[PDB]
Amino acid sequence: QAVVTQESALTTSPGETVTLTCRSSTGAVTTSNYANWVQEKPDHLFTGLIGGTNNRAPGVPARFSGSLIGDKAALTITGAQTEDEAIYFCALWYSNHWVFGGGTKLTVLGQPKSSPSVTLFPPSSEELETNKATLVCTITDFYPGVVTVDWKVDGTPVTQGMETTQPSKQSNNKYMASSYLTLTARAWERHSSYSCQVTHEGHTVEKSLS
Amino acid sequence: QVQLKESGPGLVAPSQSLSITCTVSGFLLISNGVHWVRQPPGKGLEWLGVIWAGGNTNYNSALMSRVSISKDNSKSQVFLKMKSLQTDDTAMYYCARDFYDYDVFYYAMDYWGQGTSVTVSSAKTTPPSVYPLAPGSAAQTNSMVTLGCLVKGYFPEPVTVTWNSGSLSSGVHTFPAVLQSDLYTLSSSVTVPSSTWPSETVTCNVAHPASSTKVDKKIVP
Repeated sequence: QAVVTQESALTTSPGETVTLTCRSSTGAVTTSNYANWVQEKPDHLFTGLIGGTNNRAPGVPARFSGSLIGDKAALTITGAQTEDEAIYFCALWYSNHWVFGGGTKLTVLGQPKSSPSVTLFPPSSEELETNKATLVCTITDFYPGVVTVDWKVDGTPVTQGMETTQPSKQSNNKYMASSYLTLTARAWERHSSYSCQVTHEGHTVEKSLS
Repeated sequence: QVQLKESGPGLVAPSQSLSITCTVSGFLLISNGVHWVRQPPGKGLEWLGVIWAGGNTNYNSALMSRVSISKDNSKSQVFLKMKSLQTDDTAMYYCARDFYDYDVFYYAMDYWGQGTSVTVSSAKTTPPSVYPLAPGSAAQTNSMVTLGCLVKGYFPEPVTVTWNSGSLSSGVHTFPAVLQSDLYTLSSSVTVPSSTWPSETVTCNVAHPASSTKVDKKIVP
């Protein structure tokens, strides 16, 4: 009890108005709960936006406002921008403790798309001594942050042995990821062509070796 | 200026204890309270507690028994002690400043620290094996050649990868780490003018703090 809930995902496009809500399991949200709205930006960058229900912190853009909409606290973004794309957390004060909500994932469409750069690396001779062989497929400078990589050994799609990382944000706001195909030294020597195929927003980028 | 920096142990074993420090700067603890918040992997934020300027503390009731917060005014340090760990205590731990001196009274967490990652596991520290990533396809793609280092089988994170002792800052990419059966594996790549390599040597320097290990691998064709 004293469970704070928020929508889990919302999507908007630039210039539109979006309202995020925050509910207390315990009853109506009041002024005394001092609703705080915190913004999470890629790679744990937390920024306080609104405090005490409707007080915008000094450095925050005027497009952010907070209010009590009926029985709940609300965060309204009037004329949403691509950089508003973040996770928004709500927190409510209950006289002796704070309770955070689950957070709302806000997606702003109209972001600028970028196609991945792919590099395929062969297993090293040093690694083969160990009787294992790892092929490394690096993927950088893509946007949005979701790819699909498929691997093929001798034209045949591989089903097992691959591991793909979860995309990470680069300094430049584009994403990166890595895919690994682990074989035994034996398998490595039994086949000839190796291909890393990365699928980003409908397009495919494949790289191969021998 | 207002800053908060957390420092903690990195790896801790289930059923043991956790101690983390929040070092503050730009404000005094005799005047401002500090909160402790955690974020479990792929989870939202969870409040742990607060220590007010006057020394009173309040705890999330769920944790109440296992947590304890304290401070050192003169030292600008706040501490969080957490006991009876389970692996679900794995999280990013943050300190944030408490503020209420507004036009109308309200409590707010105004400035957040950057966090410290704590891994709660009974897994063993294991130094990495470093392998060079060379093109294979030695055909001139353009003016640049991209090389790398594969950092395999280490625990716990993190590892530090540098190229020629930091000299090469030139389009260096350190990819996120994959975890397979409690051993992490990561790669790092560097892009250099093709006229250069192999004429001029390229070395990757890997440091594994948890095992106090340093390895250097020269990347040759």
